[PDB]
Amino acid sequence: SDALHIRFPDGAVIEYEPETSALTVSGIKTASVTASGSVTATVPVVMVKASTRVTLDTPEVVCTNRLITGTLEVQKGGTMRGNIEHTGGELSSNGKVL
Amino acid sequence: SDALHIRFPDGAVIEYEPETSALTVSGIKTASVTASGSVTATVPVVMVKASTRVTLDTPEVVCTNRLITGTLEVQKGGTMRGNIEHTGGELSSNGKVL
Amino acid sequence: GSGSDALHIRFPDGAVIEYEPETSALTVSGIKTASVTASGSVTATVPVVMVKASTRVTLDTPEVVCTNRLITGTLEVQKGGTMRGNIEHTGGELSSNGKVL
Ligand SMILES: CCCCCCCCCCCCCCCCCCCC(=O)O[C@H](COC(=O)CCCCCCCCCCCCCC)COP(=O)(O)OCCN
Repeated sequence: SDALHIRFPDGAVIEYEPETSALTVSGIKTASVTASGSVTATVPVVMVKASTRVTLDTPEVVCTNRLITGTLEVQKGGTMRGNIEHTGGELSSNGKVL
Repeated sequence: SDALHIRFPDGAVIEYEPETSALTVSGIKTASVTASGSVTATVPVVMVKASTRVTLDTPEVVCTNRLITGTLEVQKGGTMRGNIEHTGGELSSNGKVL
Repeated sequence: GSGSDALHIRFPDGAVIEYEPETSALTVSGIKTASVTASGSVTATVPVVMVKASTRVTLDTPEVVCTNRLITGTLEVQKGGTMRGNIEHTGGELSSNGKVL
């Protein structure tokens, strides 16, 4: 083919717009992608806007460079290498400030 | 169009069901999206079930609120701001339990 | 048989949306933006997920949950947190409010 605009009876749309080179899927309830090898996205900016939660259910999540978070909870321990600088509050272990 | 059930000769299927508003992609080995600008997903729940690994290969991963993990490995240092509460084990640095 | 359908769309901007049954590869290329908007959930189930983003990946959500291990190059925690279990620091200095501990 050379065009893609599908509008479904529930109001969902799957479309590709060449004028702005924009692929859109909208108005759906669920999507599920099952693959036996890999799923890859290669693009400068990825935005995941999830009003409930993003779950990465995997043995390993790897962030290759920087990871920034508002708050952190580590449930079962870990390791830190390099310089770790804490500021702007109290660092405590088993109820004892350091 | 207004319907979608594509059944490929390798057993893969791409389909949309408007009564449940469900988009399904199944039976594939790999998927990839390559874009020059951005990829966005807007949905309350994002679920990634990756039996080997999820890699976020990027200068920066930003979690805008809370991040929860089982275990943590920081390879090249970092900064922590605010109150940091350690409990339920030993916090050690360069071999010494604080 | 398993099916006889095909998917190969080449658009005037050079984008391609196709499925290649020879390698079972679904490919979208040559686009500028993609967006998926859903009211319930999106699931991907696959051994390997690779997100190769030369600027940034933002997870704009109340909570990101990594069910097992999280590995990062550097870490920046902006507004506090909790760490449970054994935490081992090596290979540098852990400093709090200016004091090397
Ligand atoms: C935490 C972040 C990391 C994990 C989550 C993000 C992962 C990012 C990478 C995802 C890669 C999977 C998606 C591959 C491309 C799918 C879309 C191309 C296929 C396509 O448009 O086919 C049309 C039907 O719609 C379709 O086939 C629509 C299928 C859409 C599948 C994707 C559903 C959402 C899954 C989550 C990933 C989405 C990321 C954003 C793209 C064909 O139409 P036709 O044959 O009738 O045309 C003929 C004329 N009419």
